[PDB]
Amino acid sequence: IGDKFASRHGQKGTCGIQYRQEDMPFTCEGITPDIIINPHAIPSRMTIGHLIECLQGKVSANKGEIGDATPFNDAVNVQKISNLLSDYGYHLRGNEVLYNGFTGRKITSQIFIGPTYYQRLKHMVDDKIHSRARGPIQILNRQPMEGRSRDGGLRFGEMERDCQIAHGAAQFLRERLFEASDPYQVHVCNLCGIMA
Amino acid sequence: QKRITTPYMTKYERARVLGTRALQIAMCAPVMVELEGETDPLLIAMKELKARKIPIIIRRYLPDGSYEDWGVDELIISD
Amino acid sequence: DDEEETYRLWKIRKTIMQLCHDRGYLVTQDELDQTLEEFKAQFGDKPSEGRPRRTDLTVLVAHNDDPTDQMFVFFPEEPKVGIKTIKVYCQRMQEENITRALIVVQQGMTPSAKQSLVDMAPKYILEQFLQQELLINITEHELVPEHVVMTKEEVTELLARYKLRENQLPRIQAGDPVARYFGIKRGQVVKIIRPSETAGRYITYRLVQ
Amino acid sequence: EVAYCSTYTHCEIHPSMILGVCASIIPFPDHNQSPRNTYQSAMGKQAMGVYITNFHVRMDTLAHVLYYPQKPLVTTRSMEYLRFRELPAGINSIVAIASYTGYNQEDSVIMNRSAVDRGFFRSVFYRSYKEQESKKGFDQEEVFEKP
Amino acid sequence: SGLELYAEWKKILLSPERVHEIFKRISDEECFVLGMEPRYARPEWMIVTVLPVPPLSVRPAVVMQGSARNQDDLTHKLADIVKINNQ
Amino acid sequence: GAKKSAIGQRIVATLPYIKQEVPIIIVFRALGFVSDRDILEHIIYDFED
Amino acid sequence: TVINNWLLIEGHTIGIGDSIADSKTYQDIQNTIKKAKQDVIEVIEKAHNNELEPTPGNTLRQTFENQVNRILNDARDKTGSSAQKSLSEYNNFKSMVVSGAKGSKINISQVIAVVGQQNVEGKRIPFGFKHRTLPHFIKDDYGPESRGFVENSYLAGLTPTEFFFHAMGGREGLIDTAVKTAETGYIQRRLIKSMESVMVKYDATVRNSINQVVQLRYGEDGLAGESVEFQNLATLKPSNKAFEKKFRFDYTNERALRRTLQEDLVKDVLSNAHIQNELEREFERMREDREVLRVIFPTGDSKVVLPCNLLRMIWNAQKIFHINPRLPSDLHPIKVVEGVKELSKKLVIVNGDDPLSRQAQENATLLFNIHLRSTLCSRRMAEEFRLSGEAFDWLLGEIESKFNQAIAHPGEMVGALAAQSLGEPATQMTLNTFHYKNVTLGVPRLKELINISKKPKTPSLTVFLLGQSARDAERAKDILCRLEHTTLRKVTANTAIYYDPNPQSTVVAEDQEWVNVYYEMPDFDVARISPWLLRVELDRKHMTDRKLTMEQIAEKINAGFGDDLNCIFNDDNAEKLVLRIRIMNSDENMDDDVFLRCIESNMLTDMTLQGIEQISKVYMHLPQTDNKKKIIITEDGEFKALQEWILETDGVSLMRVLSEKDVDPVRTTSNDIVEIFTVLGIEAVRKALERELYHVISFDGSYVNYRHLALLCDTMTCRGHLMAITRHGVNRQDTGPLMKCSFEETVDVLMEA
Amino acid sequence: RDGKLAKPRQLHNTLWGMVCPAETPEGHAVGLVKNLALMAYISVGSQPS
Ligand SMILES: [Zn+2]
Repeated sequence: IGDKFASRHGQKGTCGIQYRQEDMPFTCEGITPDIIINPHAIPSRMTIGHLIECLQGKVSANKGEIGDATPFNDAVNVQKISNLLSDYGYHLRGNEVLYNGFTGRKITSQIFIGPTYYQRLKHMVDDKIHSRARGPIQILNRQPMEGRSRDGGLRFGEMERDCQIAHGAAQFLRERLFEASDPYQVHVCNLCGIMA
Repeated sequence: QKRITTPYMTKYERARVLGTRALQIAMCAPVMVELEGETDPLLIAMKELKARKIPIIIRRYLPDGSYEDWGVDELIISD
Repeated sequence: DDEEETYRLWKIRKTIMQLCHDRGYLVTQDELDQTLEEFKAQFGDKPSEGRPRRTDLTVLVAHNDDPTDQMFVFFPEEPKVGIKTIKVYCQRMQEENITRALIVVQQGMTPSAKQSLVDMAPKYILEQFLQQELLINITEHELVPEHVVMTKEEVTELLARYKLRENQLPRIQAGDPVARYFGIKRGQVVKIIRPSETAGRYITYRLVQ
Repeated sequence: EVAYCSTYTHCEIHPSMILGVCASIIPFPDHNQSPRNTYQSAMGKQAMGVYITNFHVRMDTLAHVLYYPQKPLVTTRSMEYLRFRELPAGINSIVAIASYTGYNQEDSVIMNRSAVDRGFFRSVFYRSYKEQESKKGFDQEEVFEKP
Repeated sequence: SGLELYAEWKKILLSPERVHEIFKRISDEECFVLGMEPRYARPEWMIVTVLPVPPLSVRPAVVMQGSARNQDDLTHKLADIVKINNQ
Repeated sequence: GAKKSAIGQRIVATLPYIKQEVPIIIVFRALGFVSDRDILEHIIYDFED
Repeated sequence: TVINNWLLIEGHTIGIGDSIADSKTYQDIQNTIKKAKQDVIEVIEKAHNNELEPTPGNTLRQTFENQVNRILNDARDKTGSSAQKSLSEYNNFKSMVVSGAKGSKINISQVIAVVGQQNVEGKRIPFGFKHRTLPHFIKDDYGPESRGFVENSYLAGLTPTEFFFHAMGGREGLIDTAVKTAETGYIQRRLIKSMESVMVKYDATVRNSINQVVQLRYGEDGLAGESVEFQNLATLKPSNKAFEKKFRFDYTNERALRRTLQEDLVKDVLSNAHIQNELEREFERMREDREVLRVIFPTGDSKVVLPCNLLRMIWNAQKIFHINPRLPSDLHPIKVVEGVKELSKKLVIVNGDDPLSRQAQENATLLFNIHLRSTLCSRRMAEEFRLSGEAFDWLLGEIESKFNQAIAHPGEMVGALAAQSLGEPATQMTLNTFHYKNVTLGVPRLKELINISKKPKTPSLTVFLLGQSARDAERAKDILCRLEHTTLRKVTANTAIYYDPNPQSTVVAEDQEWVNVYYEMPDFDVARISPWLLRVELDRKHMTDRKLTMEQIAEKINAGFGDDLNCIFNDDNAEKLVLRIRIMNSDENMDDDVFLRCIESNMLTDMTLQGIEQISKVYMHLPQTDNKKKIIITEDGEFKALQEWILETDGVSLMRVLSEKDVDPVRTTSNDIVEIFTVLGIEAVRKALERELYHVISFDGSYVNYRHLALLCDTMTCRGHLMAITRHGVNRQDTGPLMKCSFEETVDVLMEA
Repeated sequence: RDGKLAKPRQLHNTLWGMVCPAETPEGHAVGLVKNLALMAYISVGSQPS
């Protein structure tokens, strides 16, 4: 849960839950989708080439041949690829009828499913994750450093040192800035302010 | 005396008080209203504020230099 | 044009009078309203080759409240300004024995003359307004709020209600055009009253430095 | 016909050779928005897959192979030129554009626990570490021994 | 000039000690007029006679894991002064 | 416009390893081709315009 | 959770099935595109044949563009209409747009219609290859598709020529995302140092650190901006006839009263004049109120952000107390009038008994109070809302709870909060507002405001024509030019220095006819005539606009160098208006020819034929929008807009510009802050800056409550001089050494300290 | 990278197959790192004698 996966048409997305074959929407011949990308992402960005390759891949899979999608082939209008898919028996335009997995009831709207190439980006949550608490400290400046385990914490830089003033929260600011990073008590002389 | 400050408690004095009262209860301080199935210092103390009974008096220093000193009971609970 | 000079002069004078009515100097509404054609009738067709003399536009008036204190507007006939000419006016004022007076410098003045105006620092205070500036009544422009002035007594009361030392109050510099038009001096509070949308009228009192 | 022109001197070999070595891995680029295709070439500089075929002897830091790289079902004609049916960078997934439980909103993909269990996208993350014996000291030797 | 001020009525570099002596004669009232406040600041106080050495903490010793004790650089400056001052 | 003498719209040439900008006719003369006619035909080829 | 369960039993999915359209629409769209190709071809031939006319205040090339951009823009929209109409009630694309969760009506158009025109830098893809836009096209090609229109829709796919163009068009967006990214924290990081510690101290005086009073009562009203919502004032806009008709509580009809109110009150209302007087005084107070409001909100907006929303509250009260609106009232009308006063005494932003603290409360709540009086007014309460006694009580009480609670909390860091709130839209605005002459807006303009740098990309002063002139462009045009600076170069037709030793030498005969007239009275010619003299020709087409008179040109040319220049005007009727000017005849009585060449250049440049010098261009647009139309309260008592010419001009010289006659000197303002300070004073700058920021955060359609606007525009103009608040501007500050050790001079300031 | 204007980054029309238009990095290096199209071939250099 967290690893980036992305298609070849500009849509990049981390996983949000994973679910087992039984509790997932299933086609009426048993074909449960291995990835369920959101419908909302396609509109505003208009990648209406991801959905065409979704149709052609289905045509190619049932006809057993790598399907060519050269930028300009002229032999691939959306309609011509679709009529081939219709013979195999699917909705000419790709939709298939799925059923909710948990309840079994047919999802009313017919989901659009198909085969689409997915590339697994190198970035992973394990590399990104950082955590700190009573961590190793540099003796010279006594402000947190880094040892094993990525124990160098985040930084309260001025921008976020200023929303805190706006919220009005002084004690968090005092805690984050002093107690958390460099708490020291030094004995000071009263008549002269020099240290003692 | 002449209180010129608003009667209502300020959004931020209901925070430092709820928190201060809470460090007292956690440290074993006496409590001032019945607590039932409740062991959490903030819930025990947010309850007291509902009843206007916390033992604290708020020194609102005015801009010029004089400490008007309203008390929890007089201040109207804003929530 | 010579007719333009008449038009310009009529206006310069017209606003000049209003300043005094506002400053608190006594002026007849009739004088403020003198129409340009009336101005032509009163002073003549043109200063150049005509009755207006570049002099006589000059006038002396006293506070409506107090006749003892009078202010003499001097429109130097000489377009450029020579200190001796002011000294002549100063002598005229010494006779008048009224300290307040103003000079409508038409274009430019000797630098020495300006220091010389400061030279009579507390004597017969006089002020210089470039002719161009007086052409338009800044106080009627949209962005300019309606400045009003306060007596020393009012200033004390204001400080008391807010318990404010005067230095803490917002500050308006004397040189700014509005101040000269209301004839402000250091240490005097001019309140500003303006319409503002969230409330209605917010009156902000600003001291000068 | 009513020609735009009759003097054409030169005609282009195929117009889809005006796109480079990483926008030729994208089918139907014209159909997609142009910024989306730029973002995908950037994502490709990120996707893993088999790096070169001597992965076993090379030993670079940070190198990730993938268990089952698969050639794409929909292929741009000019991918073959860039050795892509020899070094593929991903797996054809039965994807289904739909809104299900909610965990798929805002660029999130739901995924089948069962399929990532039959091998779909399993990968190895090799990371090489090197230590060099130093004899810098006049008497200081960093010898190799079991302390 | 750079590190030395030379005064010509006769043109000679000004002795730090002599300038220190002049400031010793300086009147407190005149220093107040100068704008310096005498209680926490004196012109005589300005000349340096004793070098405060910061504590070992501000100049820590980095032993790089048992190789040896690389001296903190600031220590080097203090050290040269001592060798030269002693001679 | 400033001054730049009575002459205006003067062609001027900065050159490698110099101090102040050099008037163009001079550089041409210095390379040679002193005759003012020679300089002219070397630049403007046709005198008809 | 519930709607996610509903999505589980229903589902949503977008598919190629939604990006395809019925053949009628697929062909219907083609026909609209074919027309564009036909019409654009008409513009090309009309211009190619030179038939096309030039357009007012625009170059011919620009006219071609203005005309072609019109035909293409309609084509995207018209092919746009047919496409959206076809999608059913099941098209998935449409449901996402209508919900507003994702997608746009333009997006639906680009995926089923015509991608539309592609552009770079607010033009069409430019000729980059000499006279072409890509190699394939023939040179000098002005075809719409070739220049940049990508007719093919996304589903159809882009031909290779247009694909390249679409990419160029996207590149600028990816170039912007990077310019936007850097300025993300630039503005706030600088501003916060300047608004670092303004707080609402315990007596409500917003005050900075030194304790100086930046704003006397927060935001001028004392209400903190969270509990304030927009309401319609309801009295400013209505006509005078209406103002009486709507609110009055006439005690005359009786039968009306009979239907509206219970009888017991009915007889008394007729019976007691004292009751009746309160009503007439009540309406009277409101008459007075409308008058104040009319000035307070001059243009005619009725929207305010005043606190507790009286309208909703009445409705809520109607339900809680189950009032039935079809039957008679129980509220004595008088109860309302006293009741309102009672609320008014209780709501207090300021609480001081003495005058100076009693004047302020009235000033602060004048708007809310006028609203309370208009909305809760008895005639209305009795008629429109028909509330009952038990309920009126909940309402007065509730209005007081919300109003009293809306007062800002003392100790709020209103200063730090205001600086960040303004910054969010600062990032949102465009990179330079070339498009939406040029206006500079976005973070570049917001910068000119933050640090007061006088130089602007577009220093400009709007001019409001004083009156009669605006109605008629003829007077307007002359004044417009009257201000504009003009010089000989603009009207010059040709210049010459032929040698004429004697006047009768007359090298050109055409000059001789009037030269003979000059020679008829060759006054001072006896001193001499220039052996070589300058002859100047000008073109009337340029002269006509200026309505220039040669005599004017002559007197002014004479008026400057002096008798050293002598010229006689050519006959005006003569088409070849020419000025033959020669050096002083006594001077003829250093080489004069060379002197003349210099003279010609200086003369051509500094003619200053008319107008203030700095302003260089004046454009005149009558304003179709309500933004600046003069809005007058009419005799019957109505707000209506009068369409009057306004002259927008570049350059800034308010003193002279304002000085010129017929320039209303009341409403003409610069777009530049420095000018305002010098000629109108610091207080005008404070009102002006608010206008300047408001223009910037209006282009977005964004809103920032005025509260935040005033504080940035008052803290900045506070010590009396406009203060640059970029890190450099406030870098000089009244601060403790530790505070002034906050900026790079930490070692130096401390040693001095 | 930070000349205020962005003249070079804007794709000029003369990149018809000289450079791939789609391939541009996002960041401080936008449109200042371009990649060649598949068929370009930079000249190696010859002698013009
Ligand atoms: Zn001591």
